Amino acid sequence: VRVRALYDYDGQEQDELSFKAGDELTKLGEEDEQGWCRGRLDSGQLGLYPANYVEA
Amino acid sequence: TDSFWEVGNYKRTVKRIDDGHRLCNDLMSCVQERAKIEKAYAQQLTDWAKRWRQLIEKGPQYGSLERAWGAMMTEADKVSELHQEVKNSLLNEDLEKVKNWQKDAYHKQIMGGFKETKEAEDGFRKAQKPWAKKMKELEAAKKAYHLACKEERLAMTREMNSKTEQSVTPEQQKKLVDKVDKCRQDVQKTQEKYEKVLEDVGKTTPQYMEGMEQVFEQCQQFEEKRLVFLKEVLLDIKRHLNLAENSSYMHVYRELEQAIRGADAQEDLRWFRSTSGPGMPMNWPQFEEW
Amino acid sequence: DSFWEVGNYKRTVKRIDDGHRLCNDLMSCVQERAKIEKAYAQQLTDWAKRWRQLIEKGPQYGSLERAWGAMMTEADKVSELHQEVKNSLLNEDLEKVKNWQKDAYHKQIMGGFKETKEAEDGFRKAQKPWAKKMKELEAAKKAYHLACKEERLAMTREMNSKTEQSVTPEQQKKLVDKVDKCRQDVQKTQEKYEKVLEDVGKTTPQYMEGMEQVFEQCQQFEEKRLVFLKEVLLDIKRHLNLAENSSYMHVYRELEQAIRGADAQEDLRWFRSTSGPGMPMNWPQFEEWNP
Repeated sequence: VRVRALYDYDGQEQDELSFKAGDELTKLGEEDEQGWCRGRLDSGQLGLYPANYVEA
Repeated sequence: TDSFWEVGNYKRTVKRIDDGHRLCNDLMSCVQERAKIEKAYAQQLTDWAKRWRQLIEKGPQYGSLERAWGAMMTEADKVSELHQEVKNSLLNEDLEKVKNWQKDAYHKQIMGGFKETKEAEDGFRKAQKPWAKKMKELEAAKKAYHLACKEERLAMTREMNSKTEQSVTPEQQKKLVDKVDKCRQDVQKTQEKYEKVLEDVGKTTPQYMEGMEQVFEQCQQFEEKRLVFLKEVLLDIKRHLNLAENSSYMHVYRELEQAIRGADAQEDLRWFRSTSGPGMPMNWPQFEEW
Repeated sequence: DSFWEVGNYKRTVKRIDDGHRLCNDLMSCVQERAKIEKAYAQQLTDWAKRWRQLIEKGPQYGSLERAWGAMMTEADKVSELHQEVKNSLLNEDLEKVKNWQKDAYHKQIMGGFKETKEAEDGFRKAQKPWAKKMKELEAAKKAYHLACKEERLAMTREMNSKTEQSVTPEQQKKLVDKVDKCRQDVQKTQEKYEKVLEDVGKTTPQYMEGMEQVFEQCQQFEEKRLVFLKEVLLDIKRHLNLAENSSYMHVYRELEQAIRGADAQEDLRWFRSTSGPGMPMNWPQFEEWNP
């Protein structure tokens, strides 16, 4: 499943990914209890992000 | 520090623009989940009502008590309707209202971001540029100025505990106090440069503060519009959630109390007497031949 | 067919058993409704929990966060109220039927309810004499009807070989004596039949009077129940009704106050102060060389 970034998001941790609005990621799983998803940018940063920063 | 006035720290303000859009999504989904909840209750009430009408009517309970008991299913049907209305209002009125406000306040770029977030970046960036460049200039000149101070200092110390010792040969060391001298002139040159930049910074501070304020104030006006509109939407929602805004909800239970108050034991009793009791007809004995 | 027909009181008796069953159906009905109210309350609670969290840690701040968060408190209060409806339905309304059922209907080791059995015995007794007398009336009717049938043949006999050859004078007179004895049969058994008829008519009142008493006791019992039922229906309506519950009105008074208290200018001033040009700042100045 593909995901498109709505807003800029700064990494507040080493496992917490960072990106720009417009950039696109791959969902590695479903959310957890809080709203966090496992994702992956292109070659190829892996980290957690908040799901409400993304659309279809 | 974290002061807004330090280079770069305006991003908190830029960020508040993106946050507003997200909050609209969050609210929309929030009310959306509440409509499911309301819909689910209504449906369950509707099923009970259907279930127990069938179960009651199919005997044996008769008379006005069946009627009084069955008036309850009606109250389940009526409050069910009211909660369906809460759902219809939430979805058709409140959600669409936020939805439309959104598409009009926030316009999107092919890259990714929003026109409006980008417009505050460019304003802040533009307003800070002269300032930022002068700040890099200042720090360098301070470095250069301090570098000289430290050095000339070394040349100093390297003199009292120096000359007085051995080689105080003129043919050599008079050109030595000329090292300390050369430093003197060096600290002066860099000092003057440092003070120059510091004077530049001073005279362009009002413009820096003016320009950053104009943009900040644009941002506050954008947020005020969001806050004023959201307040009106919460009010719309509270009205819709509240089944006591009008008095249809009160009439349901008034209707119900009347139905129960109408039911009479004696009527149910007298009716049994005629259809199943002594009131029934009979062909009493009489003479019978062929 | 008719209730007066020996035996047909069995539907007044059955009615007693039906009463019991009804109480049960009432409890099942109110139990299921209780469950429905608890489900809803349960979902409002989880929605309140879920969104309170997302909101409070999220990026909304100030009095708009408070106003929005107050919607989670209406959800929590409305939840608490449907739990009271549920608790009232089971702990008061349901129980009350149960207790009433316990004292009204008592099981018997012989099978069925004492109350049903007493009705049946009462009727059977009040009907005993009359049953005995319809039997006699029946028997009597029989005798008399066989008596006429035999007379018919006695005639179709007498004058049936009369002037006919196969029969004689000594023998004809016996056939006349035959039909003559049938005539008496008809009369004596007609008079008896008539007699019983009279006694039956003369005692029908006592029969009615007696059957009425037992029925009246059954009516009285059935009434007690209907009355109690009407009582329990008004109880349930009270517990169901949140339209005029004062706490329900309070929840939305409170909600509207929270919203109407949201003040955009206060939120703006705060942000200006803690995140914008209102923050303190140390402007550059001449810095002398240490150490």
